[PDB]
Amino acid sequence: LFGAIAGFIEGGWTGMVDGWYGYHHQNEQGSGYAADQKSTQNAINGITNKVNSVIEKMNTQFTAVGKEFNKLERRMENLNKKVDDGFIDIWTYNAELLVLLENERTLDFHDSNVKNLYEKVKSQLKNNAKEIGNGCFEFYHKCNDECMESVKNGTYDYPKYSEESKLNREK
Amino acid sequence: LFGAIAGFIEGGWTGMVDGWYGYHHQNEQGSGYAADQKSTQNAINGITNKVNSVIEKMNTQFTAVGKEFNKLERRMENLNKKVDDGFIDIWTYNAELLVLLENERTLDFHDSNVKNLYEKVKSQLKNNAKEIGNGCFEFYHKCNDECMESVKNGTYDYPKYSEESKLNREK
Amino acid sequence: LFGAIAGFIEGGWTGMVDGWYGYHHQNEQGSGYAADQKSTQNAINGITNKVNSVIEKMNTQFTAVGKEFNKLERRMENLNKKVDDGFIDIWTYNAELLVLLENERTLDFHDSNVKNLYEKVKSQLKNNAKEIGNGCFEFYHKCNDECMESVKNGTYDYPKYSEESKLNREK
Amino acid sequence: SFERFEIFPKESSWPNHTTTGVSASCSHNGESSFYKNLLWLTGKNGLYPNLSKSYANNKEKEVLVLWGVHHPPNIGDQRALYHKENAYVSVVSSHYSRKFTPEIAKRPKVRDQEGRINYYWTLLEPGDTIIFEANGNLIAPRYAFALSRGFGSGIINSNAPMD
Amino acid sequence: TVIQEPAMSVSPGGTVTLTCAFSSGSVTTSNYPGWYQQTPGQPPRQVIYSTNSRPTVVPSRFSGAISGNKATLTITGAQAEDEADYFCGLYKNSANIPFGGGTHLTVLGQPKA
Amino acid sequence: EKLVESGGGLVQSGGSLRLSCVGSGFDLSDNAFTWVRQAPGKGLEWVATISTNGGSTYYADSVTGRFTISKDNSRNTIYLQMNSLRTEDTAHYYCARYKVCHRYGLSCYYYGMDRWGPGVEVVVSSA
Amino acid sequence: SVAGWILGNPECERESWSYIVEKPNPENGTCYPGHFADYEELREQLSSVS
Repeated sequence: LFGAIAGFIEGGWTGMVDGWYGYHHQNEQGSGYAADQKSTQNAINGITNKVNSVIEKMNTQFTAVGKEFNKLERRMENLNKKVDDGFIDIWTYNAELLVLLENERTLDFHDSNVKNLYEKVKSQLKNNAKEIGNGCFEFYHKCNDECMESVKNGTYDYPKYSEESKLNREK
Repeated sequence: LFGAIAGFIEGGWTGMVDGWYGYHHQNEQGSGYAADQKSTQNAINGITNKVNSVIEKMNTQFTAVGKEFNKLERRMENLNKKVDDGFIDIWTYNAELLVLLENERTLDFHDSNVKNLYEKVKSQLKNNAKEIGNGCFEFYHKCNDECMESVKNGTYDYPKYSEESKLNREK
Repeated sequence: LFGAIAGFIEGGWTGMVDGWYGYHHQNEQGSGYAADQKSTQNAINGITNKVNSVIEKMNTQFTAVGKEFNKLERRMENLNKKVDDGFIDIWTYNAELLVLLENERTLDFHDSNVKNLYEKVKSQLKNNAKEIGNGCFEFYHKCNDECMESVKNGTYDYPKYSEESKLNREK
Repeated sequence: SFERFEIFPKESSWPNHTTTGVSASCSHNGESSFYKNLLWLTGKNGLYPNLSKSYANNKEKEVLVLWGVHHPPNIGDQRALYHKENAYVSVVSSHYSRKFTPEIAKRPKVRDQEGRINYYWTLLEPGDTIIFEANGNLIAPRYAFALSRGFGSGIINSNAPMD
Repeated sequence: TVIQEPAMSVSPGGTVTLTCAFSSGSVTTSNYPGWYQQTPGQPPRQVIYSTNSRPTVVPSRFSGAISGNKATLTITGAQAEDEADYFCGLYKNSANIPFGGGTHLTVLGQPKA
Repeated sequence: EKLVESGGGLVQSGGSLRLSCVGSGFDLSDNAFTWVRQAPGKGLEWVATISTNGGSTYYADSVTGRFTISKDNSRNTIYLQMNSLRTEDTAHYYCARYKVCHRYGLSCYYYGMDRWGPGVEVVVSSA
Repeated sequence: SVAGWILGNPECERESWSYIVEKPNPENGTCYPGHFADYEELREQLSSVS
């Protein structure tokens, strides 16, 4: 548990439906959502691989569970069920205990995906932006659509806004 | 592993007995311990659920392990003993490895809880306090019992102590 | 996923072959690698324990898989086949999923180690060094081999260099 | 593979016995009949000659052979049908061998019959022979099933549509 | 980026193939290679979506597949109404679908000059 | 199910236009849309895209900050407001509808565009 | 084969063996043709003796 989901970001966004993780920017030009496509695609690939690993790693053979025994062979019968029930027990203890664990793991995975996304932009904005809580930032300068597009892309160009940000922050 | 337990917080506290994670505060009024009830209760709930998931997912049926065979059916005895030995081997391996993995998961859970507590208080105090190690924060102003009670509760009121802190930080 | 490996540290070092996690220092005296022996040794011990737990926990008993049945006992050839196929399926599924999950656990363990090393050096240097990206630091003062050796060892002695760092930082 | 073939022809192979055994418990469309794959032999004229028949397997497959042994309810029926106080049925093969003797008893009435027929089966290996010898109480085989065993399946006891 | 061929030709009733490849990689089924037909004066039409899936309306002369790390559109029995520009749209982890330059298929109906 | 495009023409450099596309035969509340352009002598180039509910919006790196794609569900219309047009904006503009894909509860952009529009020729100049 | 060895097939013939090794199709078994009753049971019993 990394403290990003149900942590410093209390709730999710219903309006951002085309991804799992995203940004919400607010400018003079306007406000808007933008899902992060790369992280969402990587997470989708991971979840798909996990589901396929759970599903397609059980290859069985043609068997016919079920045998007929008369009165004169009860031990025989009592052995057969001891096999059958036994197998069921194992599977019923594995599958039920399997899903649970991966469920937890999945709920950790998404959390990490959010947390890293919060860290990456932090390392990009530095002192040029101030954390206002709720897991997001307020800029010390004027960011147009180009600035926020660059922040989302991964190339903020910190030095260019450094001096105005310094002038506005030292207040 | 998150680096809190046996990390930047090297040792535990024996005086804090009513919780797993807590605070130690020092004022002019006096020093004291205070366990974080919410996080400790959440951890207790999670651990109880994990133990219950391990224990109560094993639902077996009425069985009688043990058969009697004469010397004229040795194949029968051998098949029965093969079934018994295979079940014993599967269960021994699965149980031992499962306990081994869950112990690591639980320790990582506690470490994550402690690191999230530290991160919460760090984000709350911001530059009004300086980090000194051992998971400790030295305030730049005078925090009475009200101040640290607010820090523990979750409502620090950063602006109210802001300017004074600056006067003591640019010294 | 802790975001260090393939995260803010994009690639590995081919020239650092005597450890898993290390440092690269560049001074006026010269540049060089130095693996962190303590963290590497702890990780090696953990991995060895993991491998031994997987391997040295299969305690099997002397068995002879295989029985001979004539044409008048087909139900028992079928039951023996059922037992064998069930055990094979269980072991195949369990082994495959087990290795699949521990591989993820091991990768996360190495990522956690790298991230913790970076956090330790970051918290040690405080504001005497600038995060220049690529997951590493540039000093605000002149560090000879003693300074870098102290950083690697774990005793940086920040207030010795704080004043010159402030002089060179507030430029 | 599954083929039904005549192991012992009805018109031939029984020249000294009557092959028109018929029972009311096996009634088909009103009048009494008997099985299709078995042949009930009763003494012709006023005597039941000794019988010794043999079948050699040349089908390159294991052949399922089914026969039966008849247990009349009283001694009177035994004398009337087979004319011998005590009879024997010997079935001999390379890996199967068994002798049967009629067990005359007044069993509880089932399907309006008091005597019984015990049905026996064997699997003949390729290139193997089966020998029947009897002086009475033989429900001789008529149709043999040449089959090849496949994978291990079962019997589903259900009443559901087949598609 | 996506690379196609500038122009190709086919005689009527002849089978032709059009290729679509990345400039610096391979094209797999996860790229979902779509094929769009554009006639002048009319909207482009999705001839192929996914690797091989084809809409009902589109004739069955058009089939597609991934062959040799390259998406391919095969037209078996090219009629006279298949003289258009064919564009290949690939999927790269975003809503930004990169398009090929375009391939002008010329169904020959006159002697070459 | 047809899309009709309109609102383009000859505009001076530094001006503005508002291209509009009207869809007949379906509802816009559950489909994602895109605007694509073909420059003269060049291949098809992605310009902008809008999600199913209109919340998410993505722009090409060359037209960011100057183009705004919006959706009016009441009128069943998709608008591309183009501002501060430069000479490189001369093109033929198509409005396309993304095929419906649903991956783990999320709307997709995998299969491409199923319904395109006839297109509108937008030309700018400084002569 | 096990039958031929335990019966004494002329053209054939230790005090402890862990397991028996046999050819896929032995040719010197029961020289006189016949049926060996409970052959699989005897093979299982003689598989390992002390």
